[PDB]
Amino acid sequence: QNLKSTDRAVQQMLDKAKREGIQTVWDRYEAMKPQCGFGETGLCCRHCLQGPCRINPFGDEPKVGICGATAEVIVARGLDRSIAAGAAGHSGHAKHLAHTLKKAVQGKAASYMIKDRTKLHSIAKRLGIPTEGQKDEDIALEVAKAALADFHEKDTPVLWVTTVLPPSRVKVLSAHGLIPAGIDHEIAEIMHRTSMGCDADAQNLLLGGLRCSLADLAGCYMGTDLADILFGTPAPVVTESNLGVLKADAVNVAVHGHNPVLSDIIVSVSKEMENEARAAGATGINVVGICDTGNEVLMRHGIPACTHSVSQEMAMITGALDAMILDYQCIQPSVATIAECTGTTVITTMEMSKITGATHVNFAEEAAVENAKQILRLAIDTFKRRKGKPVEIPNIKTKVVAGFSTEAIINALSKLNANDPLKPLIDNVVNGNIRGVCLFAGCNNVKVPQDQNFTTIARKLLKQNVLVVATGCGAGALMRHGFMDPANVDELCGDGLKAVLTAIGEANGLGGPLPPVLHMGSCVDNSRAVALVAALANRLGVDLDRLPVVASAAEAMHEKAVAIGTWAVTIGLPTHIGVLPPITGSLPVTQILTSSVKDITGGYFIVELDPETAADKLLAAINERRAGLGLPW
Amino acid sequence: QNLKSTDRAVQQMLDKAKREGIQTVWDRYEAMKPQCGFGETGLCCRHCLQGPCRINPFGDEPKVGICGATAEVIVARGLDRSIAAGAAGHSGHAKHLAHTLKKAVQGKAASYMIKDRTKLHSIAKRLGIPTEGQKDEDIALEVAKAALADFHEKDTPVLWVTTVLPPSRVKVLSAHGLIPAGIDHEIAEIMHRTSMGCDADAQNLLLGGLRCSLADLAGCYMGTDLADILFGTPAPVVTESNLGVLKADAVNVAVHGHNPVLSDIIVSVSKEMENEARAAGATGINVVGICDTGNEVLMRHGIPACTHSVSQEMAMITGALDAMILDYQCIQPSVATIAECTGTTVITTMEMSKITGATHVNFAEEAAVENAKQILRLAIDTFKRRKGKPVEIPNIKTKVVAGFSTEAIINALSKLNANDPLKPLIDNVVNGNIRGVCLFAGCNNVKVPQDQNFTTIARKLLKQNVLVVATGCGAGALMRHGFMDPANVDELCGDGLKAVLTAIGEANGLGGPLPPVLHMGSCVDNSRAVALVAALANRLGVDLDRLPVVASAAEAMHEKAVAIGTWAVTIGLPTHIGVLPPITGSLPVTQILTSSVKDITGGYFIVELDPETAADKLLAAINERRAGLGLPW
Ligand code: SF4
Ligand code: SF4
Ligand code: SF4
Ligand code: SF4
Ligand code: FES
Ligand code: FES
Repeated sequence: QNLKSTDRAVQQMLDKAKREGIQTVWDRYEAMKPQCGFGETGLCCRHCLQGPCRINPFGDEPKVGICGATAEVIVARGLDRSIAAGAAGHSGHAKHLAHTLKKAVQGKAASYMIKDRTKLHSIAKRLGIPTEGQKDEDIALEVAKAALADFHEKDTPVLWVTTVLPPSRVKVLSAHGLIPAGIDHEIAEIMHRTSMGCDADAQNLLLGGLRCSLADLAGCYMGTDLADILFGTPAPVVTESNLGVLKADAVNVAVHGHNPVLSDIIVSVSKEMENEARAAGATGINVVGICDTGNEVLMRHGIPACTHSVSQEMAMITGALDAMILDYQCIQPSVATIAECTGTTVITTMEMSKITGATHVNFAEEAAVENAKQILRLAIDTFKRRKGKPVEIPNIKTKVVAGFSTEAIINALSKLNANDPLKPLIDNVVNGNIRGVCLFAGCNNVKVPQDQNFTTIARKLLKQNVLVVATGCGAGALMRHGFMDPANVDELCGDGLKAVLTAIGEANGLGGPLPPVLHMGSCVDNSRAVALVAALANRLGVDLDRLPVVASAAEAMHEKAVAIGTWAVTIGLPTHIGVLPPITGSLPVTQILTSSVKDITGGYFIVELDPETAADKLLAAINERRAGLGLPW
Repeated sequence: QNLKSTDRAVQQMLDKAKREGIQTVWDRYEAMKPQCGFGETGLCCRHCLQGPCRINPFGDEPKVGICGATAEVIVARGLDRSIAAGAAGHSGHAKHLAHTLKKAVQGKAASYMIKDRTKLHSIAKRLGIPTEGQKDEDIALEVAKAALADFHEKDTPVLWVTTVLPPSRVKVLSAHGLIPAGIDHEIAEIMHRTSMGCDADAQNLLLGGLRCSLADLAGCYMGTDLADILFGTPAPVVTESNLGVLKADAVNVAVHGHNPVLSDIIVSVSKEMENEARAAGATGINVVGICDTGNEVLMRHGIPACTHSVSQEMAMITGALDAMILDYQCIQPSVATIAECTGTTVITTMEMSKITGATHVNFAEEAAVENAKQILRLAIDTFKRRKGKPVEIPNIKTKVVAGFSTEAIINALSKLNANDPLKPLIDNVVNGNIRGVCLFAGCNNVKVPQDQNFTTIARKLLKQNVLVVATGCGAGALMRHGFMDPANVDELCGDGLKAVLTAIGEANGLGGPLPPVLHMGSCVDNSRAVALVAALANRLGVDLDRLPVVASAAEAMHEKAVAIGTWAVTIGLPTHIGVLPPITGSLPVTQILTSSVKDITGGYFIVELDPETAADKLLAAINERRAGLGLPW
């Protein structure tokens, strides 16, 4: 089982699933091997009904698509569509929060409100919305309207790109025609240009892809901004992770998916219904997180994280998961089938994200609290049905310190320098105590033993004094293996990094260091890392492609992860991906994405499936940036 | 060669290509066989990097996607993305015309103007834009702004859906949640809901697809509306089609793609540069059409149609094609390679549609006439380079009567009844002289001997007194085989249909009948057929699903054709498709699309690859509608 997952709680549940004859994601993977090499290399096209077309990576015919589409066109078009689909997911998330804020401040959804006025005003100021002498609800209405306006063409470009990056970077991107005109506009234009008989030049196609990836960045940043207004900007928090946070005697309710509009209300209402759960025989309601909705409520409320990503079915296999409340994205639809075996009540809530065999509850912002109670009562009913059923919850959990929004990091740093809080970080980059910064992002992937790349790479970087930040299931992987427990600083961190984490931690009244890895939140909260990196660039007077900052999507899976990787490259970062994207069938496209794009944006992809090799390559990328600044390394 | 194309001019050029060693679309098809059956059935998914996933149509594992996606989810998600891509192509076309009109009336593009004020005012009235006492340029500005507004969410739904269908049909669609909220909004929501871990219920997925297909309908109707304002509403016209319209002694310039913003200016400017072409040794400039841009200038200017779709390379093989001026969509990228062999100058003009090895000319509305001259001079230069080269132009062409916009058809009918012009058509439906109406639409497809399904099906329907209208490459197929020549009415038409075409033709001062098939224009001009059918419904007091009207995408290829077929079903029409769409891997999805959707929208797909069988099925569908109205059949 350790070839499937390095998580020991997951290994225990894989044995239980095998005993009980419950098919898992890993079983369905094994049943799929060997996978189609045309698809794995990207040399397959189904963009019209003359297909499917494929191209042999090597050898004889077929060499070209039926319409004349070359390998480099086919690969570029497929990649572009994956970027657009990722952008659409982050677009939809942000759009649904923008409508939630608009409803809140127009008096249409009283369960929602402006919880962070400070953030609201700073966003309004960044966008040029006047605040002085205005009511909050009117400022927020203007912010929500500006968010919705970024989805379409208007007299300005996408402001959640142009107002969040340094002017020098916007200038570079503008010179190459890469600034998005509208978020959904770019998604549609990708789908158009990649349809049959349209764009057929790899470089032109890929520039469109870079531009659409910035539409994805805008959706991420908009999503974080609006979620923080509505639900609070995260601050440091301490909780736990892994399956051991389930409690046999409680109603265990997992929030799963991505959008907190739903999950954040569940958290509040669950506290109300504690007595009603005790009436049913439970100790209370135990809300736990799966995937990124779980990260959202972990970051804001300290809700413990149950599991992530590839191992999500394992929470159910314990027998103790009474409900799984879903919104959208990264939900294995197998959960609806597995629930028949495990007793779990799987509940969908979004009109455009239903699963055959799952109970659907039509959530509406206008009735959020009512819907939450309907949902939690189904969960209580399910708990009662397992009175006296044995469960097997692995007694495995880790301590997780998290909540490191960029505002939190700046505040923590300000304890070392009150009016120049970035300077202490830059000082230690310059003197070598911090070699650089690495953002771990993205998913787990059944092709990679779960968490293996994240932890292998992270260990090597931390020993080399790299400051490591993480989001999404990269944060999930690191938290479930102790990387967010400050007790592990001595073991994991080089001396210089330990010194820095210790100084900051002690200066914030903690008696101990910051954790080895800083949890910056969900996948949309990769935007928080952008905010931090752009602020560092501005403080140093350079563009992002001169900073010793890298990213690693070490076990990427979702189209969203491809979009995030592509905009990391586009804003100037060396960007590792630890799974093969479907590009290796075209050497010209691979060359553009791993080399020549350097001369456009300064970033570049690092495709490397061996994690020890990937870490050496990330260190070389960091150290090249150090040398470019004239620093020792 | 007659197994590849039933067009004798195409057969002649296939022999020339074979002699000269020039690879064609049919050669690349043969090199691709046998094609992947997982893709052909729709049982392949590449929506995340855990894939590719495939499902055996029958037999043993794999039975399910790695994430748990069933066959019916995989098939529905792939179909939805094809609909969204089609919508994006028609979206982009309409959007680029909306920007062209806005620029024209804001004084920014003087080569463009309001050519049809009548149409402008009728559109403004349909949309509720006030006209009385307003300047045309201000009315048009409001129309252009309303067009752009339909791409995003606002306080109204998509008006180019809700104002173009009868209220009863809008009510049916609204009750099922199928009215689009915004064109690019729906495209993005499709890409979101079909991404990994989101929508996983076939019925829910397919309802999203129906809704996105209405976004496509809106793009089509908007495109026709704006093109008519800018370039004139078509009226009856007589010209010719097939390769014989090329002239060895002229500068032969093909306009190819879809958007007339470009091609319509080429047509005007080409007339200016006649003397400049004679200076170079030519008789003049001979503009000819390929694909739908060719239909646009055929319908409005009588520009002869050279070829269509699958056979586009053959125009080049003659050796006489001096230039091919491209915008976007349905352009085989092979043309850029073939030009090295044939001497043709292939010119791209749109930023998002480039082809490696083709000359790019950055067309801008603001400089349209300048760009046109730059482009036509490259063509003249190319003509000079083939002084004394032998060419082989097949001496094959047909006479084409076309220009049957819905306004034209109504006007023609008004010669038989001035204040009730639809009544004479309905009278002859009722008395049986017209059995019903069939719209042929869509592409050719290399899998089907070119034109074979269109002509086989059309012959059977015409003998059964069906009124046949056609658009796109369905019109192209029928025109190249004589179906738009009134000389062929006696041979092709049943007695009742002949009587009706003759009465209308003679009453319009023609001495002869209308042609056997009425050419209603380009693929976006399928919207014209909707206008006609909706007017018939309104005049009869019934919804479209009670009318004896059917559609046939008899040789479908492009994602746009899938979108058109799906919205034909959604507005209530029995809709034949003569190529296999990638649905047969899921019986539940096939059952929904060919049967149970009847109970939602009243329309349904008819999947039938045998054209004689398809014609019998279309006749049965028509006759069922007749019986439902209590008519004999
Ligand atoms: S777009 Fe070209 S390569 Fe793709 S399926 Fe169609 S013919 Fe084949
Ligand atoms: S990291 Fe990937 S699997 Fe995890 S929640 Fe984000 S997109 Fe989904
Ligand atoms: S979305 Fe599911 S079925 Fe599709 S490639 Fe990913 S794991 Fe396979
Ligand atoms: S009918 Fe098809 S091939 Fe022809 S121009 Fe329209 S979408 Fe293209
Ligand atoms: S041939 Fe396998 S992914 Fe298309
Ligand atoms: S396995 Fe051939 S289309 Fe994917």
